[PDB]
Amino acid sequence: ATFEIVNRCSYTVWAAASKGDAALDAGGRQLNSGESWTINVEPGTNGGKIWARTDCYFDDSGSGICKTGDCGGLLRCKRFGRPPTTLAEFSLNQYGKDYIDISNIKGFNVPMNFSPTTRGCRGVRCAADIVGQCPAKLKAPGGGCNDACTVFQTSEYCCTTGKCGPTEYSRFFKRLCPDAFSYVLDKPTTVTCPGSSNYRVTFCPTA
Repeated sequence: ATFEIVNRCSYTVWAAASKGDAALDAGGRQLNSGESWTINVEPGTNGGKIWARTDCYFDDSGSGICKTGDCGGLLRCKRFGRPPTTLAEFSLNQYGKDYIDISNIKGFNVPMNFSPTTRGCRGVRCAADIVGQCPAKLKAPGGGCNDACTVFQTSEYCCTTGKCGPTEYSRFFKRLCPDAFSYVLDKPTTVTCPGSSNYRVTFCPTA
């Protein structure tokens, strides 16, 4: 499947694409404001994620650091990034279907729209000003708004026992972005699409 990744933000982001144990396509690249980056993702890919990283510095060997979403210091991500990271999540060709969502379970850094460019399903969006509204205890100095699990490391916020409820903190993400996962056991906002659909991820889809 084909994903076009478009930076509509006024600032540069460093896109990243990974399935956790391996890069998807090149795994990462710089996107200046307006740039689009087309990647191919193998059919049957399970647990793929795309995210933006902000304020990165990389040397000529692709090694460095980002203030949000850093994946162990690499331009080309093999692993998932450090929170806070708004996440586009997908599992492809799973019994004839594609499954897509946006998640705030690992916090939020950049607003995002995740839409099919082919027929037969709707997209999802989390485009509210979560960083500006972020509760004081969840603010990340680097920028971004952390999830409560990352900050506090409790069983309730992390849903370690497989039973947990919504919290003051998850309700904040949910009030601003009803279409994104706000905690591990949130009512699913997954969208089912035809197997082998193609997609566009747009950073800062509004402004």
